[PDB]
Amino acid sequence: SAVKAARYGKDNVRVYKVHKDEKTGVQTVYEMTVCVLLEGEIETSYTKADNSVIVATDSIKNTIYITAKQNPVTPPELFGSILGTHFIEKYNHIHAAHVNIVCHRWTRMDIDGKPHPHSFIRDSEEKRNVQVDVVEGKGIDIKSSLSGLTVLKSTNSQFWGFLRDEYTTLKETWDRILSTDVDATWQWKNFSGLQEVRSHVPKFDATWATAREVTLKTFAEDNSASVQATMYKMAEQILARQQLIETVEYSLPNKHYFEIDLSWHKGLQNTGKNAEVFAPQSDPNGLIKCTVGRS
Amino acid sequence: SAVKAARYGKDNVRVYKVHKDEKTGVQTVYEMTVCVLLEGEIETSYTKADNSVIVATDSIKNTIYITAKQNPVTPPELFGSILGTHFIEKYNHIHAAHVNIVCHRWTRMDIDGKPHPHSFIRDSEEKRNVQVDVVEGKGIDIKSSLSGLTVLKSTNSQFWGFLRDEYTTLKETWDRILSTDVDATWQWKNFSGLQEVRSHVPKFDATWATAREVTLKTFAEDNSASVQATMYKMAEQILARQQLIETVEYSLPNKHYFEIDLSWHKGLQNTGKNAEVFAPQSDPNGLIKCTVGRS
Amino acid sequence: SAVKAARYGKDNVRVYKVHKDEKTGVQTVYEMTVCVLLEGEIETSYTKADNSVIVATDSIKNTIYITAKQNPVTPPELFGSILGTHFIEKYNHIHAAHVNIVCHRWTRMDIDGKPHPHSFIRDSEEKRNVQVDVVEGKGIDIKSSLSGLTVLKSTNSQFWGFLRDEYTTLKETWDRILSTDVDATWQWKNFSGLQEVRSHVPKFDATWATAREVTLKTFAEDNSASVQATMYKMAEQILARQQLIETVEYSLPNKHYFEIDLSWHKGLQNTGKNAEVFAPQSDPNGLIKCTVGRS
Amino acid sequence: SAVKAARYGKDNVRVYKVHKDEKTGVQTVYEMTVCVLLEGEIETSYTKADNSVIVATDSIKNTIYITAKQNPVTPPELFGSILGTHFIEKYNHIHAAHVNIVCHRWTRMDIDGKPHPHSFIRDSEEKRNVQVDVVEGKGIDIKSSLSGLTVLKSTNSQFWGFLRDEYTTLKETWDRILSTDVDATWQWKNFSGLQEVRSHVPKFDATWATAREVTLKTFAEDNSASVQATMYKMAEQILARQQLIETVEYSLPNKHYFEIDLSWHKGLQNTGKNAEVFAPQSDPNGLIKCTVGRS
Ligand SMILES: O=c1[nH]c(=O)c2nn[nH]c2[nH]1
Ligand SMILES: O=c1[nH]c(=O)c2nn[nH]c2[nH]1
Ligand SMILES: O=c1[nH]c(=O)c2nn[nH]c2[nH]1
Ligand SMILES: O=c1[nH]c(=O)c2nn[nH]c2[nH]1
Ligand code: NA
Ligand code: NA
Ligand code: NA
Ligand code: NA
Repeated sequence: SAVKAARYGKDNVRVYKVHKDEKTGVQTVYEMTVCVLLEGEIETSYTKADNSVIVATDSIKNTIYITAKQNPVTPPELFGSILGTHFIEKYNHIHAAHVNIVCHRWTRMDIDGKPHPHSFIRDSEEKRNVQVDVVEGKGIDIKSSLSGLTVLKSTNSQFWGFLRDEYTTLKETWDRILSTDVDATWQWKNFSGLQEVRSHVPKFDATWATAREVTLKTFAEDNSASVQATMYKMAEQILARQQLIETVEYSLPNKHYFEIDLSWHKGLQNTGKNAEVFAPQSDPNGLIKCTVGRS
Repeated sequence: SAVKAARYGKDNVRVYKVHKDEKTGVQTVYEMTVCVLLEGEIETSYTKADNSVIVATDSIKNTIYITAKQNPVTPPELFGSILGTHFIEKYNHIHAAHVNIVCHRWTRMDIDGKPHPHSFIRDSEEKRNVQVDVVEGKGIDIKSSLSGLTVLKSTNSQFWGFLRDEYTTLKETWDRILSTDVDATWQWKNFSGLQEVRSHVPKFDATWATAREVTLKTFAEDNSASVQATMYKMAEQILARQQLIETVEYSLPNKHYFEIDLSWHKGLQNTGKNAEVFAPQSDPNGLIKCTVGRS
Repeated sequence: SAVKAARYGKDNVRVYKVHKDEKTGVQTVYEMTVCVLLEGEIETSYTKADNSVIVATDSIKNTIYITAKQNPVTPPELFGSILGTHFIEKYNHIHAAHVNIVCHRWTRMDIDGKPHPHSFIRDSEEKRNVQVDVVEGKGIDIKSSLSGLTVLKSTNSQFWGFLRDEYTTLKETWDRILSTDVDATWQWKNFSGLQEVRSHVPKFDATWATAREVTLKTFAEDNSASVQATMYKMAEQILARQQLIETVEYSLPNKHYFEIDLSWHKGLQNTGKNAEVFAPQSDPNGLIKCTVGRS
Repeated sequence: SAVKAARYGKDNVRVYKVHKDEKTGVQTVYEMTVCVLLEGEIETSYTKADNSVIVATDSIKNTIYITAKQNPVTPPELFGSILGTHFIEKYNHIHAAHVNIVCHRWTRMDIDGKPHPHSFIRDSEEKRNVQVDVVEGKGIDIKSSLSGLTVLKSTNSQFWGFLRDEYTTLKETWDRILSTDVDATWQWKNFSGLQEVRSHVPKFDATWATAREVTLKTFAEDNSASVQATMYKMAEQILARQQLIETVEYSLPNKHYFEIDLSWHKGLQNTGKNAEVFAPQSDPNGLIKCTVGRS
């Protein structure tokens, strides 16, 4: 037998950082969960019990805190790139670092219509994520994403004209509820190294904001023919607004809300035009994916 | 042996309702999870296999949907009171209904700075809940609550002057992070029946809003001496603003964020005044509770 | 306003302890999650910011580890009683301790049909729990429980003869699936203090084992007329086998598995006698509770 | 823009099937959660709102139940292969099916030392999974796995001789706790189609059993030099025992249990040789992966 692939590191490293503006007194907080996995010339730790090649996962944890102390942690694309580059430059035998960061929302509180200097609220479990792969000799690959954005529209969704055969019971519809949890990823063109990532720093937050805005607007305004057709519209727009993106991927559950026939009870009318009370279904759910790139 | 207490019913009943304003085209959605448990003269179902006394839990489920179809579902205090009263009036041998409702957030989307007629976002997993106990001959008891409100302040929290003995290692501090998930419950004075609950309908949303506002403002503005002292301030204010409330209960975890000493690494300064990077602790956590009533 | 009730302490304290038999080399592990909440003369911490009355929750955490170091951690009824008694005896102004312990399964591995001296498997998320309330002057109240015991029988469950009215759609049945997660609690007669708890030590594990055995046997062998009737049979037997128990409480979800009509597809027969494939329902679920005591 | 990749289908389809032996009266239950995603000539559903190419996800759900009604559901490798082949043969324009199945444990109860004909217990949340990719013209690729197997050994684990530099604080150790949740996957050689999968049917359960046995024995018996070295030993053995496997992949968290220094309290000795009480750490955790194939 032979080691065909190997990677190891530290997962679920929770990190908080505060920035204090001495002039204004305003404080800003960042909280993330970080995972770093390394690859390189480490096969002998598996095959020969040679621990000399192992940078201990505990040390990886220390390095994350030290790096957060000495560098900005925002945008996460930059922090992840710094963190990954560290490992491949510091250790001769480590040739790739894989850094995943999940950013948690701490949104500044408004009290009496003014932003509070040091108090924050978690408004939703929506996340902003990055995956950064730093590979010696092959630059920096960054996939940015948002996830956990849960939305619902109560009308202006349709689904008709699908294939019908002996396995089909679903009725065509011209008015249904559509609800999903959005997972959207945009993949950046490969960067040559940290200097290049640094040069594009302002684009990271801007492109996240654009992705979020396009998602919300398109969902709200499209008279949707299907989840497939609506998601494609979103992806198309994001690619149009940022030329440094190569592909956009969406993965969307179709979280079903079923009509409830109540006609058995006193002829009560609760279907079609008369539908008011629905039963949200926890499972199963549709799952629709697409990756859109440039012609 | 003897049956000392018994209750049975249906849990985890997910319900969605939409309201459509025909004049304006605006739609408003409500989504809840409902639990209804009944008590009464039902001992024989346990002791003698006498199912004749059982209103089937499946029927309870049907009744929830039917009741939602024929009545407003907001405020939840009113809906719960209608639902519970139904069971004790319909069935001679059922003498108490216990209704728990969890309300899920569907917040109307703003697109291009205007509120959208039919699109919604789940902004946070914060819930508004009610517990309604309808007891034949003893009126309607309602406990209203908010839960899952997660907040953090980065300074203006202290903790010093606590008891110190041979079990104590905690250092006194004049500046720490304070973060919690707020669970706040206000218990209404007993209501004589549905007519009385109906008479106070506007107070339900108003008091929820007040509880939320007082919680957020006090947390943000109190230079906190402890979780105990800050929570008492919140409870005191709520009782002052609504005379129909008898008690207010808060249950607050103290979600710890620990300093990380980095001095072992190149004398790096990250404690006390120099603390910037912290380690959020998943467990253990402090848990502090209090119930405040009137003198 | 006035403090009507208050309690505070440390939740989610994870503890592991190992015992090493030097003679045989056999090691035995225990893992628990502990919560300790105190009550007493502590109102001034809430009302006047008087921290002098506060035994810090961090100190409570230390005390749990120290107590585990110096005492047996099994049975949990004994450990909880020691832990709670500590607080009320050590601190003059603390008058009640509330100790909750969840015990996690670490079951010794059998390798090649022999028990391994130091390797363990988590066989299921079933828990053994205790709630111990130690109140100055009022002795020690102990509620023991098992939870998370998930079972299913594929036949020998019935449900017919329930009330039928205009809210009823459920068909009577003489053969259905029954599946539940068992939560069973037995409440001990009040103990005067630690000496008395110590005197009954062997009864704790024995009664847990009996409760578990009676639950499993009755579930498997009863041709069940309802969840109500079957659970009563369980409770009756436990009370008969241990005279130091005052009440037994069961709380049982009815986790529904629905028939799937497939007759629309090529007349395929999958209902009643021909039912083979079913759809497990995640929600809603029935919830049935009962507390049984002595005549 | 252009569609670069697309797949869609139904996730979280819960399925139960019962088998009844009429001769013996013995019943056997199977419960699974199934996900089916299709690929093929479906781009126009995204780009042109052409639903004619869509086999509705609701129909996919129906097909899963129908297929379960007419075929054995065990071993899951066979069921997944039947299910996937169905889609690529039935629909001209569908060219790949991706089937994921998670199998839930229902273990027959022993009552009074005899196996019960129709009662079952969920002994642990360990799963047996399959991923089956059926691609028109390219046969059937099957990855089988076990997951959620949680184990702990209290001694006979070491970790010393790792790299030490200015980022390192971890002390070398010759005796520590090792605990993990095992995720192990074995990838079968490509199969030409259903006939070939059918021919190897007995190997599927046998190889699952072997993987499980080798995992447990090696974990229990290896005086482990590291997680890396122990996992390699497991993978090597599995490959040796089944020639139709091409690679074995393990992904193992290192779930840390920390010593607790109690010397501050009355000189209490709880570290090194004297360590008895430990603090299980929920996060962070090491994460170690490896893929082993043939020379
Ligand atoms: O088994 C281990 N492998 C590792 O890579 C490691 N790093 N810290 N502790 C460790 N333990
Ligand atoms: O065992 C049962 N008890 C009940 O109360 C019930 N209601 N519907 N189905 C039921 N099954
Ligand atoms: O606000 C706090 N209250 C307490 O009771 C406590 N105990 N430790 N830290 C604490 N912080
Ligand atoms: O938007 C949808 N896309 C689909 O593929 C589908 N299948 N059933 N319902 C559906 N809705
Ligand atoms: Na390198
Ligand atoms: Na009544
Ligand atoms: Na006392
Ligand atoms: Na095909």
